[PDB]
Amino acid sequence: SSKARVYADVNVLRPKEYWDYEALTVQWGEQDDYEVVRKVGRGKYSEVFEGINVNNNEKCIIKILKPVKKKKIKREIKILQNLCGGPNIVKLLDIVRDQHSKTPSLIFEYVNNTDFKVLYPTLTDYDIRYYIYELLKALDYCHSQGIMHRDVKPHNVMIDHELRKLRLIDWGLAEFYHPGKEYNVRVASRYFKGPELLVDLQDYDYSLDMWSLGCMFAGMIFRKEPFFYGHDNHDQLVKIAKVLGTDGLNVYLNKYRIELDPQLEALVGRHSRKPWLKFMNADNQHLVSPEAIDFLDKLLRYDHQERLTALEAMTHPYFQQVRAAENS
Ligand SMILES: O=c1[nH]c(CN2CC[C@H](O)C2)nc2c1oc1ccc(Br)cc12
Repeated sequence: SSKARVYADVNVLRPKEYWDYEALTVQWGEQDDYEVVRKVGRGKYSEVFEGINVNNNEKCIIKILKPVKKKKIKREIKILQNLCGGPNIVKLLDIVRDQHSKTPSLIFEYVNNTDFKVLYPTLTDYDIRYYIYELLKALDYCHSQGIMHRDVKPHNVMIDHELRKLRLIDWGLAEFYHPGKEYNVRVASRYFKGPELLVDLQDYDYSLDMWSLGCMFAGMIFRKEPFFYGHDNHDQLVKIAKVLGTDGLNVYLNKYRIELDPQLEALVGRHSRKPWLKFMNADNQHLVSPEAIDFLDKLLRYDHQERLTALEAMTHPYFQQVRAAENS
């Protein structure tokens, strides 16, 4: 069946301890060491606060989890511990719990984030090259360490724009990649779901995060967020098919021997491919170079095996000034 084209044996070669997250025994820290200062975020699975570490008076972020199954939380914890220290991965600093209720908190490094809806309009052409390159560092790293993030989107990319610092967060949906394993397709967030999730191809791989990144990147260069704006999962595939065209979708489905639900097939219809330049207009013109569009094109492919890997993406000429700058 389908397999990743890179990093496919990472968890085969590492000790079982690295990936066997249910075997983790969590070493709980002192709940009292971290005080909540104010709320900064939330989602279906947590409430997030800026905090202080009372030992050293340093800022931190406190993610207070909503009731969660042991298996699920050990997965997030072990993935964070495995990736701690890697480029642009949020650092997990401690893990603590309330004694009475046993409510767990993950403690992270602090970032002064500006939400994307307010930050991304202010980014220059070069700023988008720079921040996407920094995000790619994180994704090549996690994929190289045998992990798929499975929820890449702007809400999970913290940026302190004054310091030009980026951290990829919220590993709640991340998993370890094992060849031929069939994963749950109910991952990512709708506007960023790959076609493989939307047609029920379960033997997907790191390439799923490259689709999500392409969706984010198309929203930034075209100033059209979200770029594929579906209402439900079926409509999400329709929004894609109206852009990339149904010919390529049919080639993909035939390659992997997938049949669409008859309902879905009828909704998707038949559509011509819409060239990327048709998305160009006066709000976005300052961002839409031929290098940007080439790079985007090589991420947004139906066939997950055709997409650029994160390592290839980093070497695309679109980023050549960011690389030159970073050589020093
Ligand atoms: O692991 C997290 N999760 C969330 C909450 N989620 C759900 C909303 C968004 O998708 C993200 N925030 C943070 C998480 O880690 C953080 C580290 C620093 C900062 Br600043 C914020 C966070």
